[PDB]
Amino acid sequence: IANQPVVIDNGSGVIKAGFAGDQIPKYCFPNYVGRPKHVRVMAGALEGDIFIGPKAEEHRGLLSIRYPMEHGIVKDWNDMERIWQYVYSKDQLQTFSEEHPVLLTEAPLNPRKNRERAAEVFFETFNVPALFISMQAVLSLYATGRTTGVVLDSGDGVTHAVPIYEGFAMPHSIMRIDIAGRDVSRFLRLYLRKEGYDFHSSSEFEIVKAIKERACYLSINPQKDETLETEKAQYYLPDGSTIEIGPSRFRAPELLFRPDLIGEESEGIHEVLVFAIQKSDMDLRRTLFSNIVLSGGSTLFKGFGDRLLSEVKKLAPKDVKIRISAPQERLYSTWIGGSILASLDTFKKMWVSKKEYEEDGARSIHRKTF
Amino acid sequence: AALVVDNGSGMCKAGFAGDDAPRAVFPSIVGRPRHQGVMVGMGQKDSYVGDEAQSKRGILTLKYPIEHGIVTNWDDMEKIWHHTFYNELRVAPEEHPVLLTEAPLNPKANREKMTQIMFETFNTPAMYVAIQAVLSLYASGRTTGIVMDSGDGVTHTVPIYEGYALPHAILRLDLAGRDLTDYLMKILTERGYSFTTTAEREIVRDIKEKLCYVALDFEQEMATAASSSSLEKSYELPDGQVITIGNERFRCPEALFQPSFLGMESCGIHETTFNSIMKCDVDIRKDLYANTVLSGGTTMYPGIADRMQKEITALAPSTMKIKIIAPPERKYSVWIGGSILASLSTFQQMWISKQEYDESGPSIVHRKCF
Amino acid sequence: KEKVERDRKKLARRRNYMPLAFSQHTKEIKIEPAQAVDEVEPLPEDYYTRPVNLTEVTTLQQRLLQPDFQPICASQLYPRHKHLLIKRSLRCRQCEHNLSKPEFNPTSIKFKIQLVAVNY
Amino acid sequence: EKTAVVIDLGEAFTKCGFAGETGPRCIIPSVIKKAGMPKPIKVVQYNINTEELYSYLKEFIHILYFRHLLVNPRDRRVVVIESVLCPSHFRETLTRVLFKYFEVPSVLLAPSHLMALLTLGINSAMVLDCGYRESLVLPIYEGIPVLNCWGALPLGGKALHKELETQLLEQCTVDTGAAKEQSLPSVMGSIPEGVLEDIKVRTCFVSDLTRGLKIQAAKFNIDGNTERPSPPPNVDYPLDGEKILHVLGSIRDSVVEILFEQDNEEKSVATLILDSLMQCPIDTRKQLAENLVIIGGTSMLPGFLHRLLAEIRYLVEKPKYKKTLGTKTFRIHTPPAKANCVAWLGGAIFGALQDILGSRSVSKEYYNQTGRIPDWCSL
Ligand SMILES: Nc1ncnc2c1ncn2[C@@H]1O[C@H](COP(=O)(O)OP(=O)(O)OP(=O)(O)O)[C@@H](O)[C@H]1O
Ligand SMILES: Nc1ncnc2c1ncn2[C@@H]1O[C@H](COP(=O)(O)OP(=O)(O)O)[C@@H](O)[C@H]1O
Ligand SMILES: Nc1ncnc2c1ncn2[C@@H]1O[C@H](COP(=O)(O)OP(=O)(O)O)[C@@H](O)[C@H]1O
Ligand SMILES: [Zn+2]
Repeated sequence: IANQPVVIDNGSGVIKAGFAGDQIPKYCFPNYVGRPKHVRVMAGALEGDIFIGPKAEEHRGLLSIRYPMEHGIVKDWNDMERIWQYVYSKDQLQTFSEEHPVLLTEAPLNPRKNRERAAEVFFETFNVPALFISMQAVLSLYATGRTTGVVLDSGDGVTHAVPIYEGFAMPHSIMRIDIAGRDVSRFLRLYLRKEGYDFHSSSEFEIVKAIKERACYLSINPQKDETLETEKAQYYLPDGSTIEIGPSRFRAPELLFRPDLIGEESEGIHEVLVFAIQKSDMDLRRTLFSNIVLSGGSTLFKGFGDRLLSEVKKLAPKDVKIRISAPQERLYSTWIGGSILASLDTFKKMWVSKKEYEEDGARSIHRKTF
Repeated sequence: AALVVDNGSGMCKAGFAGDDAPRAVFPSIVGRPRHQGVMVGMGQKDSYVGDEAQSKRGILTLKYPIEHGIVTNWDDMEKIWHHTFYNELRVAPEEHPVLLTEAPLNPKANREKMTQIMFETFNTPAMYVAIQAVLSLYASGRTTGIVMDSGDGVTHTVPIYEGYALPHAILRLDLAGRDLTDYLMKILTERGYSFTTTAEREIVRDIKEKLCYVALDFEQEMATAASSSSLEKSYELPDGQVITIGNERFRCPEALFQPSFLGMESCGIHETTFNSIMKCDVDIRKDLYANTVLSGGTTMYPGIADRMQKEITALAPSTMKIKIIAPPERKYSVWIGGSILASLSTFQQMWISKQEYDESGPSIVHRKCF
Repeated sequence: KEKVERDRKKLARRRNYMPLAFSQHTKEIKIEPAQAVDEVEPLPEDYYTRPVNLTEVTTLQQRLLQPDFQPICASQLYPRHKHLLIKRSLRCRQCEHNLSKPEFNPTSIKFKIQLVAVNY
Repeated sequence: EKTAVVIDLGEAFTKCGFAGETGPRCIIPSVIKKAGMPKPIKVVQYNINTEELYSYLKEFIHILYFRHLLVNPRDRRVVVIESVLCPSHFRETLTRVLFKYFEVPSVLLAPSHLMALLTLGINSAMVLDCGYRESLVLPIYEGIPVLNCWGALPLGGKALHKELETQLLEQCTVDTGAAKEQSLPSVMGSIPEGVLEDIKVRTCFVSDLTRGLKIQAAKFNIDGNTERPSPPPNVDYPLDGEKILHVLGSIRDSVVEILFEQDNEEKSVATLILDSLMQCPIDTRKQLAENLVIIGGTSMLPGFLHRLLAEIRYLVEKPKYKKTLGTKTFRIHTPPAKANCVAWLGGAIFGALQDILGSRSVSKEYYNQTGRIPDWCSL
């Protein structure tokens, strides 16, 4: 069917939907299911037992937040079906899923059962004309408009580094670590309890993510800022109460660059970028250092590019040019890539038709992926 | 009275010369704890080694000191040798002379620094480095024939005819047990079961040793794996959780025979064994086909010998008879050779003494290596 | 063992010989760890359908005065020995002595060295 | 050397005594009776000005070191037991009080969970700490606390005291002694915390899982007609002499259920162990599960250990925890001292080790020089 394809980013934190024609995603809402915290027997309470996106944000304190997708993998599929149904609601897009074809953006090196079940839902529950699963990293390059480039895509659920040179992705050089934005939000909650402010509730976890997003700066030297006495910058909560964050502000997102501090066995965001380049062939190393692209929401931390440049330089070889080319629209970079890809006439060949999936089998989605 | 100490990348096999099997066999690893700023409890060792670190895997970050038969961290290797002599063997290094094993075509600094420690740190009376492949022949009571000694660190092919080695015919391949273990993690992550940490990698090695087997026809085995669930076997983890690895069982050891899977762009363990025989003199080829030995624990995969014979026979001429030598004790084939060598009265002269080391230096080892 | 390890490590750092092997390097007490019960004793069925006399059960204050085995029932609660009191003596930061009390403070209101702001 | 003192400053009660003893010498409510104030102010209070906190702790430590313990503070060392993730400024103040005012030789800031493990003798064990403010859990594996896999919920003493006060005010039946033989509701606007605590301990108990699960659905009234078990008899409690409060049988066995209630989120005192254990490393699972430790005075409540261990094994079968923690054998450790005084006993056992104490502990000479107490946060 010729009618405009619907791009949808499967972001663990925020799913971004919209049409391929639009330069930006019109409808982007948080990826969580909202049910009433108190188990509702009586009338005059929150009805439906389902609150998604803007409806949830309004009555947030009353509801109990449950993320359906963890570490770029779908844990509860029933929840994810309701989320994708809300994408084709009167609230967002307001269209038939049966008419328009779909593009998914699954993280690299995900389970094959995750891709197979994702297709089954979108072909059976929704009567889609055609579906195409793609890598988040490959899209990010289409948006910026360069063929060569390493893509350090720091999402909410997973942070992954994929090196692609002249439209060729080395699949062995891909590096994936689970320590992402959501873990930084979890570790900030621990440090906020060490400052003396508890956020025990699942609703109260959402305002820790807001505190992180508002006020958390990455110091170039962490040891100097610790010895220096903090200003203790006040943050205002939804109720109106003030909280002085203090040293927790800067030593929370540090755990990205040094995850051994809390006690998580991972490489680190500076390390995975360098290791991904060093794993690739010697001839390409210089060009891959010379073309690095930051993607996702967990790069927007104040002074992230400043710290990463410094942490990469000392690990990388001496007298090598390191350009970390961040776009202005890092959060919405992954979708814009899909929107451009979808618009091209080549995409018509790439996607798998509904009749193709019935005849060919299950492999059809996997083999056409690349 | 003399000590044989195999310095394998996977496992360190140590024991007394003359004995049938090695006394102490432990995994060659150093376990440093994921410590926070919180104070630690009692009975705390700063760095654990071997069977102790194998018991306390959960918290300790497992760091293999020897990578591809090259000692990367010498301070770590020193702590293993200290655990080998004093604790495991219960013997003074000053009393007994120590035989060590190095893989062929290793860096010259490795053999140099190895002996320097044995002479200075441990104060050994005599020290001789030997090629692992040269020892492995003595195990089978065969002077003539090639060996395919595939270890955890490296795999090497050393052709030796009538007690005379062909140095230029020796070929080294970096593909080994640890690369297969790393490969098995990736394909298990594709199935669903994610293993990231250093402790988890050790559990994946236990899965590999028990279940994984070499297929005769890979394409035929993949067809049976797709249709029937007969090859699918269950394994219980340290946790009560059980996993069904399926087709990935026989997919892991395939990487040996076709490195393209791992993405090394090199010849297979079958093809390198053929290439090594062809590099040798035309006359002696006959005996090398007739006496092809498989050594190390990477040749203890069920049915590697059958697959090896098939692949060599196809490459080799039709008239030639290809017999693969697979003794029951392949894991301890390097050590048992060392025990036979050290015991022989002829070898008494070949030892490098302290007096010889003191006058000449550590460079003397390169002359009296092989 | 940790003291000897820490001492041996510290004198090796102080020496700064880079762990030079001059001489040869390198009875045990083993406690059995407490056995874990499969099922802990349930609440007795008496507690259900029985009048609770507040005289029989003990309050928190009198429970906590006997901390070694704080008993719920009154019949278990034994009388503890009477707590000894203290005779304070003050000493300043800059100054040394200030005031103090006799060795027979029992049944005495005399100060060995009388010093107070109202008395100067 | 002298036998080092052990102090354990809590919101409800403080444990005090000397090292190498069977239990604590003094255990008292953590408050101070200041002139003018009718109700005594609480000594530990998080999120206040440092100067006001300094004065309260100075006043409290003085009472511990002279009226309760009889020993010179400057002479002998200190072993300060405080829970992990204790507020930064509070711990900084507590040390600054001991080092500046009292001039103690050296303080050792031991985490309560690691101390509780020493008392049993086992090197690795899961430790739940059901205290006054928050019920915290922290897996300890072979001496190393795993901060990565922490867990806390506000289902302790404070949350239980508040729940009791609410229920009593609804079904309020007091005999004032002024033609108040008839049921009189809410004669007093609020009930003092001292009374509520005494009612909780004596009257209220923890129900069986089978009876408790019915009580949860009963008070909910989820399309059912009077589906509650038969309650215990109503107990009459004196308030301030003349006023006799008749405590309803339902309140006794319903007040506790707020701890073990799911409340949609699936966040109980029971769930917190399994939520933490699932997040732990795959190798550590079977060792931690087999070695459970239940400290804190909230777990002293009669029939708590049976309900918890039962509620665990029920929540195991639930589909979320059924995959990972399905075929696991959960066994509880019985510590030598009582559930309240497990934390203290560890510090005393540790305090008896004079050789290790001096090395690990922070000396006054170091603090006066630097002015930087070591913590699990960055240095
Ligand atoms: N029965 C088995 N089946 C399959 N793989 C095995 C088996 N036993 C061991 N392995 C794998 O092969 C490796 C064999 O290591 P081994 O014990 O031979 O020591 P090594 O370090 O390789 O020494 P060397 O290089 O001297 O042979 C192990 O690390 C493991 O990954
Ligand atoms: N301005 C910001 N500053 C700091 N962190 C941010 C900011 N915006 C988003 N984040 C973090 O990044 C997350 C968004 O990740 P996102 O880019 O949507 O991932 P994905 O690429 O998988 O869609 C948020 O949940 C938050 O943790
Ligand atoms: N022996 C006991 N029996 C029953 N309940 C008790 C007992 N001792 C204390 N409690 C209750 O449990 C709580 C335990 O708190 P505690 O652990 O002493 O404080 P903290 O957590 O601040 O160290 C008290 O507030 C009290 O309500
Ligand atoms: Zn003076």
